[PDB]
Formats: sequence, C-alpha cells, structure tokens
Amino acid sequence: ENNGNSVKKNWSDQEMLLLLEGIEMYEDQWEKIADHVGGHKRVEDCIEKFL
Amino acid sequence: NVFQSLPKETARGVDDLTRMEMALLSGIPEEIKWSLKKYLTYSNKAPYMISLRTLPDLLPLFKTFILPLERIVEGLNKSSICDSKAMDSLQMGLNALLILRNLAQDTDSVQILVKDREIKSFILFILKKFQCVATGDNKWQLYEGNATFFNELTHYTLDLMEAISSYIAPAMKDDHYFQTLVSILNYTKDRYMV
Amino acid sequence: PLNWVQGPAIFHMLTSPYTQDEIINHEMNFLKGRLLELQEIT
Amino acid sequence: TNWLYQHSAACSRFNSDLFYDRVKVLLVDQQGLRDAYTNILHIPESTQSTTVLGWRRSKNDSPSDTSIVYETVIHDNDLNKPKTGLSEIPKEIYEDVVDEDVLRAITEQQNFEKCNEY
Amino acid sequence: LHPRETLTHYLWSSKQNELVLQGDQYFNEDAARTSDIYSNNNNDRSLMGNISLLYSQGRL
Amino acid sequence: EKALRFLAKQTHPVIIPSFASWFDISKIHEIEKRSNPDFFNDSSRFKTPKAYKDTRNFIINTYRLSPYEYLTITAVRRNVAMDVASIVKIHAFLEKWGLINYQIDPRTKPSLIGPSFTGHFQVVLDTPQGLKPFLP
Amino acid sequence: NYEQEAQKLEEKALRFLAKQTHPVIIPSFASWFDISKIHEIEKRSNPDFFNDSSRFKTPKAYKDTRNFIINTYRLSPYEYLTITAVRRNVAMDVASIVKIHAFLEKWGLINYQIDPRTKPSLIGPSFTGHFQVVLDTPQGLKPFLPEFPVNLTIKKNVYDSAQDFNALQDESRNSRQI
Amino acid sequence: NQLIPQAYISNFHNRLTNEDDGIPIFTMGNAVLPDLQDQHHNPFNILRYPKIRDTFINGKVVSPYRLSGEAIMIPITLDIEHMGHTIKDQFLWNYNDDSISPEEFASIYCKDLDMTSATLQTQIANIIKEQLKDLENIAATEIMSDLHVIINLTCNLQDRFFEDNFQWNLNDKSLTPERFATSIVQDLGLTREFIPLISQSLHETILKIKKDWVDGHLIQDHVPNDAAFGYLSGIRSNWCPRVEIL
Repeated sequence: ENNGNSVKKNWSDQEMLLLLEGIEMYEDQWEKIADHVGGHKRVEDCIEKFL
Repeated sequence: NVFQSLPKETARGVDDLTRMEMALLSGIPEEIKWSLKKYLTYSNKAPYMISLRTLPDLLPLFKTFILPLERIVEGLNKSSICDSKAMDSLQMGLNALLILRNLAQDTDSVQILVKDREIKSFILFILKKFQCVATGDNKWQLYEGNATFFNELTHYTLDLMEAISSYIAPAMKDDHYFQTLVSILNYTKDRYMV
Repeated sequence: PLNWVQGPAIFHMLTSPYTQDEIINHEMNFLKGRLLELQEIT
Repeated sequence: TNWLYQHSAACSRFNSDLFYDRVKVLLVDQQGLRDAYTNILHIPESTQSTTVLGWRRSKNDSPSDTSIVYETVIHDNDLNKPKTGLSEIPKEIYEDVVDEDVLRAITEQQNFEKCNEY
Repeated sequence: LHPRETLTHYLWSSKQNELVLQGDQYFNEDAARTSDIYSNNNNDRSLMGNISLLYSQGRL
Repeated sequence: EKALRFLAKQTHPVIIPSFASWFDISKIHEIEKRSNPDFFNDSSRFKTPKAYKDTRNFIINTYRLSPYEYLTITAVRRNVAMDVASIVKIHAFLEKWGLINYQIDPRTKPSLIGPSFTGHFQVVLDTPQGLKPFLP
Repeated sequence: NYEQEAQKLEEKALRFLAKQTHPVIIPSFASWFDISKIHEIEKRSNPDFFNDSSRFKTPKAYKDTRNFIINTYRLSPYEYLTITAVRRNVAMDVASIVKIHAFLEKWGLINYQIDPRTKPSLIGPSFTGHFQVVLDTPQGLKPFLPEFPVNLTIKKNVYDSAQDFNALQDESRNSRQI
Repeated sequence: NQLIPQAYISNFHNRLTNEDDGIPIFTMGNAVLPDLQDQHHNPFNILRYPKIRDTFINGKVVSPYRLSGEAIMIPITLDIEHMGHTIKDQFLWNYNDDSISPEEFASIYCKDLDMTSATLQTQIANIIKEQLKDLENIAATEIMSDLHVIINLTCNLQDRFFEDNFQWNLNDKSLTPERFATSIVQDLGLTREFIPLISQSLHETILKIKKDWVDGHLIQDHVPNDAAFGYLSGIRSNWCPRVEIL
C-alpha cells in the first residue's frame, strides 16, 4: 500500500517486511532504513523495534 | 538571510568552564556532582586550566564545600551518617578536598592556598583528630564503621601538609603541626605516610 | 580579555577500570598518539 | 442643600465613564494593544492568572506506554468569596475587637485566604 | 548508648546494599538472549532509553 | 444634618460581610485609631479627625450609590480636598476590610496593562548531554 | 446554571491564554527558578530589595519587574531583549533595572545564545503521566453571580515522545504525513 | 533540525526609525500579534503577521554585552541633536548608588540605538555628570513642618498631553510617586509607557518645590486652595486628570 497507516506502534506486516528488506539491503544507515519503511517512522523507533 | 551569519563559537550554549563554575554556584545537588566530577578530571589531566592564579574567584567556591566537613568529622565518632542526604555532602566535601590536593603540586596554585588563613585551620583540625586516633585518648574515640570515611580523609590532608610546609618555614617553639606529626610518626605503619 | 580556545585532549577511556596496572598501557598509547599529533604543529 | 448628593453622583458618573472608556479601547475594539519597543501584545492583567500553583502527577491507563500528556487546568476555592486581603494585617491589631464570632469570622476568612495552595 | 540513629542507619544502609547487590541481575546468558529486557520493560527504563544517545554518538 | 437625606433618597441597600459586623457608621473607634494613627496624634493642622469622618462617610456612601462597580481612587479624588497620600490610605483601609469593594462585577477592577503570563509554557533544559524536558 | 457558567468561564479563559508556538531553552543549572516565588539565590545576589533600606525597593516591585522582563522575553524568544526596551516601560531607577537584567542574563533565564539544531535529545524523567499545571482563576473573568470550587482543564495536549515534546509537535503529523 | 535558534535577532533600531511606531527616541483575524491566537504548531504561520516578517527580513545579528543606606532619586533629561535625528528622553538616577558609571550607561544606551560612534558616549556622560553634580545637596533634604503644596502637572508624549491637579503632602514618605503614577495609569487605561514618564515628571517638581524651601527658604505655607470639603472648612476638590490631544 501507499496510504498513511493508523496511530503509531502498530507495525503492520507491510512495515515489518519493508524493515527487514532494508536491513538486508544496507546493513547499517538507519536513515536509509527509515525512509525505506516509508519515512513516517524515526530512526530511534526502527532501532527500538528491531531490538 | 539573518540566520546564516551565526558565530560558530557560541552556538553550543555556554562553554563548559562557565557551566562548571555556575553549576556549583547553584544549589542543584546532581549538577554539583557533575561539576565536581569534571573539576576533578580537569585537575588530574590539565591542572593549569584550573590554576588558582588564573581564576581567582574559585577558591571560596571550594571553601564552601570543605568548611562544613568539620562538623561531620566532629560527629564521626558515632554512627552519624544516617540518611542519604548527609552522605552526599560528605562525598562532595572529600571530592573537593581531593581537587585542592591535586592543585597543590604547581608552585603557583600553592601560594594562594597558603595565604588563606582558613585552610590551615582545617588541616590543623584534621591532624588533631588523627592525633587523637594515633595516641589512643578517650576523648573522641573513632567509630570503626566510619573508618573508611576517615582513612582516605587523612591521606588527602597530609599531602597538603607535605606541600605547604615549605611556606611555614619559620618553625616556632610550641608548634602544633610539628608536635602533631611527631605524634603521628610513632603510630602509623604505612610506608607512604612515613 | 577573552580568548576562545580549543581545550586539551582529555583521555576519557571507554571502559574504566580501577586498578592502575590495567590503565598504564592505554595511557602510554594516548601520550604517544597525542604528542606525535601535537609535535607537527610546532 | 443639594450639594453632597450632586458631588457623589458626579463621582459615580465619572467612575462609570472611566470604566466605559477603559473597557472599549483595550478589550472590545482590538482586544489588546501592541508595544512599539518590543513586539509583545499588551493585555490587561486581570485576565491572566498571575500566580501558578502546584503540579500534579498521574499515570496513563495502559501500561508499557511511552506517551506524554502535558496539559493545564484552572482552580479556585468556592469562586464566590472575594479576596479582600486580611492576611496583610498583623495579628496584634484586632484583639480589642467587640465580639468573639467577629474574631472567628476574621480567622475563617484568613484561613480561607491562606488556602491558595491545594 | 543511643539506639535510634543506629537503627535508622541500619534500615537505610541495608536497603541501599540490597539495591547495590540487586543492581546486577539482567546481564545473564539466557536473560539477554530472550526478549524480556527490551520489550515491555518500561518499568525498568534503564536501557532502551540510551538508544536516542548511542546512535547520536555513532557507536550504533 | 446633611447626609440623612443623602442616605435616604438614592442609596442602594446595604450588603456587609460577617467580619465587618464590628463597623460603626456613626463614629470611629480603636481599630481605625490604631491602624492609621496619623489622623489623631497631631500630624499636621490639616489631618484633624472630623475631615477623616467626612471622607470615610463620603467614600462608603459613594460605594452605596453604585455597589456593582469598583470605586476607584481617582473618582473619589475629584471631590475630596485632602492629601492623595491619605486618600490612598483610607481607600486601601476600607477595601482591605471588605467594605466598599467587596461584592462587585469583577471585570470592573482596573488592572495594569502588561504582557501575558507565561507560567504554563513548556521549558526544555540544556543538559550538557542533551535536551531533556523540564518535567518536575 | 453552574454548568453553563463553567463552560462560559472555560471559553473566555481559553480566549485569553497566550498559546505557545516557540520552545524556550534554559540552561540546566538554572532549573531552580520558578515564576511564582522568590528563591534564596535571588535574595543574596540582589540584597538591596530585601534589606528594607530604601523605600523605592520592596520585594513586590522586584517581583513585578522580574516577571515583566521574563514574560516579555518568553513571548518573543528569538529576539534579543535589550535594556532600553525595558527601561521605557518600567518605572525604576536605572542602576537597579540594569542589575536585574544582568542578573537574569547571567543565569540564562533571558538572552541565552544557543542553536538547538546541533544537539541531541534525551528522556530524563519517566515517560507517562498526566502532567497538569495548576493556575489560578484570573480575577476579572470570574462570573458575576448576584447573590463553587470548579476546576477546568483548558488545553489537553498529548505527546508521543520527548523528541516531539522538545519541538512542540502535538501529533499534527497525521496532517503532514510526509 | 527545524528549530529556531534562541537568540541573534535584535531588530530594535528599525522600529525606532519606523515612523509608524510612536517612539519619541528618534526623529530621523484582525489582530496584529499572535499572542492570543494559536498557529497549530507551524512557525511559518507567524510569517502572515505584517510586523513579524518585518523582524525577520530587516533584522540583524547582535553580540551580547557583558558586565549605601538610603536612595536619593534624581530625574535626568537628555536632549541631543546628532546628524539630523535627535535624542529626547528622561530617566531617574540613584545618587547614593555608584554600581554603574555614566560612561557605562552611555556605552549601553548607545549600543541599543546602534550608533557606537565613540563620541556620543562622552557627550551623554558629560551631560549626566553635569546634571548630577548640579543637584548633589538639594535632593538630600529632610523636610518637616507640613508643607502641603498644590501641584499642577503636565506630561508631553507625542501630541497627547497629560495634565492634572492635586494636593500633595511632602512631609510623610508613605506614598511612592511611582505607585501614584501606577494608580493613575491603571484607572485611565493608558499604555505602560506613561508609568515612568509621569513619575519622572513628578520628582523634578518635588525638587523644584524643595528648592524654594532650602535656597530662598520662602515658607509661603498659606492657604493651598481647596473646595471646602476636606482640610480648610470654607463652607462645608480641585480637579481631575485628563488626556488631551492637541
């Protein structure tokens, strides 16, 4: 999808899949992970969700 | 356009030295802990930055922590340190005493400490209580549970007395420093202290 | 009279032990890697 | 006769005239002003809640949450007794007072005024 | 001699030393390989709050 | 002799609080004698107590004619030929005991023009390692 | 009648609230200061107001000009407040108002040169809690009531994290979803 | 990112020379400022107000300037023409205090005007030294014996002349004239700039009257004119304040 999802800390399966795609892509560079999730999530929350 | 010509040197807030000097001057205790830790680090690693010759309004800022430690030494013969508010004052006093010990190996930060007629009263007080320990007199018998509070209290005072004694070079007849240290030398078993 | 000056390099090591014998090698490496970087400025 | 009533009625008309002057210009016409020296909208102090009382803590409903709820509130005690300050009077003055329940009413109003905190 | 301000000292210092001994229980093998540190432990608050700081220092 | 008519004709009725039950509209007594004693212990030729009587009667009756507006200091200064340094004393005295500005429309009281109040504003701290919020 | 007067007071109190658009940064050591009461650091740095030496220097006039300077600073934080702008509005002698301005600038309560874009953010105290400041009723917006301790939350506001508390974002990002 | 720095704008001299703002320092919805209106947490919204993009466009960057038993208040006037534009204002001075020199006040006051010409400072300080040294033992008096003089008083502020009449007792020291001018401007609803300007126009008159009690020692405590309601029983007040626009 392309639409803005619901209120944060829901983490639909699309966002989990794109996060894991980003981690397989870049191996670092959490700005380039957080935009690939969709850019409506911060670095400091993508790291708090991958841990 | 006006937000492009900012001076780069002041756009981090205040500098750290004025931060340390203002933090002690306030009354916030955790910020006092931070300021004393950073003063201790700068006193160990680069003492010339905190040379008393350069910054004259800094020695009363340490006297206001060291001078209320005399009441704690007076009350230290019993289990006085009960809550977690007097102990914090004890640790701040010992840490400021270490800072003035570390600044006293400079020969230009030393004459300001000697010309003060009140640090020597504290040195004489600590030495008189350690003479009361070393002789074994019944007045002010040391409570053992405070002993690690007192032991490193008396290693930081002798290192002041080892540094300022050259400026007490006229020795009198009935001196208290000489009498006290010649009483101490018979008692101790430390190689460093002897 | 003010002079906005860069401060000295203080060796704040990542892990902080307490015994001296676990420190001296790192501090020797810091003294070498500071005085060699500073010697070329003269 | 007809002196003192005329003077007091002129005083009351002058009072109400000053009120109708001061209420239109500040609050009704443009709702404030503008200081020329600093770009700050001046306003009458009566609509501004001069002091600030204590803080209040709570917890959110759902545990393991990270959200911050910062907000404000107003507060008063009974909102009908006025603040004619008797606390700015030393306690040695009103002890030759006529009655005892008058003394009780003065102490009641003063203990009401010293409950500015909650 | 004076029993009040030594029993208050005991009740303070025993509590403080219990907290100091219980300052190390979440650094085991199978207490860190599992997930009951990071998720849902806002009750603890100690770690997973440093991540706003540690990324800003470049350590990761 | 002159104020009987004036209290009779055009005065709105009396509202008085319970801690003002000691008040005497006829004469003065020890509370007003010990609060501001300058009208009694020969401060000047001007400050004789009969003028004090006349001014306190004029102020309280001027509030009787309009109980729902704040009686200001200037509006009584228009027709009271007395020191302003004593008009302020008597006016703050009578307002202080809750007599003549007690129950009024609260949007009538004059307030000094000034900036807004910033107490509910959010402050953030300049910690030496970050910008943590200021939440006590 | 009480519900309608309470709603009326809430409406005409939100009418006069001075809503915040700019964040205000104070240095961490100057967290002792509160708008309401006078702290002991101010009583030993400016003793001329509390000694009762002269008649023109009371603690009330000190507190009035102090709140004047700080309130005319925090409504326009980005602008450097000057002495001449204050001297034309407040009636004191020049030496004392220069002392008070230099005092308030010394602690960084006013005129604090910082660029917050080059510093990180933290989470110092706990996450959650209904932090509600308790103000007073502004006497002048009280009901007329010709003859009731009602407290009223004016402005609710939620914040997801401290990073949006520091920059005054109130989950309006659902509008601008990037 | 996206945060405004906390300082570095001092757009004050352009409002001194704006010619719309009625500042008498130099010569040569429907609200105006959003201090009651939220902007939904975009700072860009504050650029819709016409006096606020004036302070971002025409602003500059400033550097911060860095620094007894009874007070005696002396009013000081200042009237200097300098390169077409003039400087006309007034301020009190504490004679018993000496914590700031008039050279330092001249260096501060010239810095807000953005002149820094290094010779305005000397001229301002010499005028302040002159008006202080001329009045050293005329404001240190200890007046007794119940003068009770009448006072007419005027104030000039940009064709909005204030004028009033009252009876004054300059023997008691209970009523501060700054509190008096505060009580006036609270009632008439004027701007806050009339708070100093009346009291600074009163102390002078106090030392004008004090002057005649000391220099010529003319007592003339003879019938301060009243209206037979208060002090002198004629038959059993004077005027009221006003603001006239000429």
